[PDB]
Amino acid sequence: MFYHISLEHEILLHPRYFGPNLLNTVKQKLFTEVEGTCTGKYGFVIAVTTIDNIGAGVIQPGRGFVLYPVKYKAIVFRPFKGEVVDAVVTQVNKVGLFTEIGPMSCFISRHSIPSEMEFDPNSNPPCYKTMDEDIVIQQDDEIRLKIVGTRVDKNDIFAIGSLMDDYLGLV
Amino acid sequence: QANQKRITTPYMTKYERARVLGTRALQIAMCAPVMVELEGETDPLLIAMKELKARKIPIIIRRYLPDGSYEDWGVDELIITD
Amino acid sequence: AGTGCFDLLLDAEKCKYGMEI
Amino acid sequence: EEDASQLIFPKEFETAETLLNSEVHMLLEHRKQQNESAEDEQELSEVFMKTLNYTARFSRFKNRETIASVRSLLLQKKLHKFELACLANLCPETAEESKALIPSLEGRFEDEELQQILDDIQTKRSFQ
Repeated sequence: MFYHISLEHEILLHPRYFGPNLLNTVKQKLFTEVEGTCTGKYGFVIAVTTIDNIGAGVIQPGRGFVLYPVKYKAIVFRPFKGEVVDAVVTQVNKVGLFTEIGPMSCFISRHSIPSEMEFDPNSNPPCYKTMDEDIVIQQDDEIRLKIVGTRVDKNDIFAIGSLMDDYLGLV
Repeated sequence: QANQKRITTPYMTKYERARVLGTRALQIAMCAPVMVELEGETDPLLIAMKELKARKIPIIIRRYLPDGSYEDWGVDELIITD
Repeated sequence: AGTGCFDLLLDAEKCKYGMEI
Repeated sequence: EEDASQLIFPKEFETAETLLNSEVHMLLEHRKQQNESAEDEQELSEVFMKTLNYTARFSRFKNRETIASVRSLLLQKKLHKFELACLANLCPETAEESKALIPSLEGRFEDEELQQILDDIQTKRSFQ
């Protein structure tokens, strides 16, 4: 679930970057560092829309690095518990359902999956199908799911979905 | 505080001079661009000294008043004793 | 104390006059 | 500790203005126009590409003026910003679906009012 908020970040600049394009170097460092990272509080950082303010660069005593606090507006992807966001399943296997919500990778175990869906490897793509074959989920197919929880592992977030609720799944 | 109504010594203190010189020398030793034209100067301390004499060190001295306020003085805005 | 009672800031405008960058 | 049912969110996100997938697609198109020119810039991360294609295939509005019109008509009605964005991107066809999938809509507008609002947004929505 994407969001647009204001974040805070601190950049340490080497003295080699002093001179012309100093503020440009600060902006480039901010883009390189902040974009692509994910934090538990704010979720994945999609991109930065605008950089609000670069604070006064405080020269740290010793080690000569200048510290520039940066205020900026960035797009942040943040799944929440119980939220239904349309997703795309990337992989399907017996262990569970592997789905993707933009930058968010979601795993859906079969325990929460309704029993109408069964695993049939005999299909050309290894996927899940029902006996009536009305409901078929394969690669890159868009399906809806609700996030039951969120967990972060090694600065990377991983969520778990579920298909318990009605009017959810294939559209 | 703003540039106007600064109530502090217009003179750079010896402590400010020492710390500015050391910081600028460290910056020069870490490949910072030199604001002044150096004539065969390889010692970062001496280059920082000649920048101080040239009013070229790109450092703002933030003077904290005991009530929590501060005044930002550029090195060029201060008059050096030497 | 002295050399510790104040704080140093980098002036970005004044950096826009540097040589070997 | 939060859910869209009770409309409870941490106070750190109050003035945050939510958008639609079409809106973020448009802003990323602006960013693409910015970085396509002004060369000598490193390529963006794979996370950006993943988000861009995800919001491009899920885009609900392919016309900029249609995006402006849908923003205006969604703002002219009183709804929660996150709720408004979720309803717009989910784009249900009937009021019953909107109330069932989003529990925050119980009692906001009448069933006829909700149905006609959804019909208006669908008519303004560009089908493909």
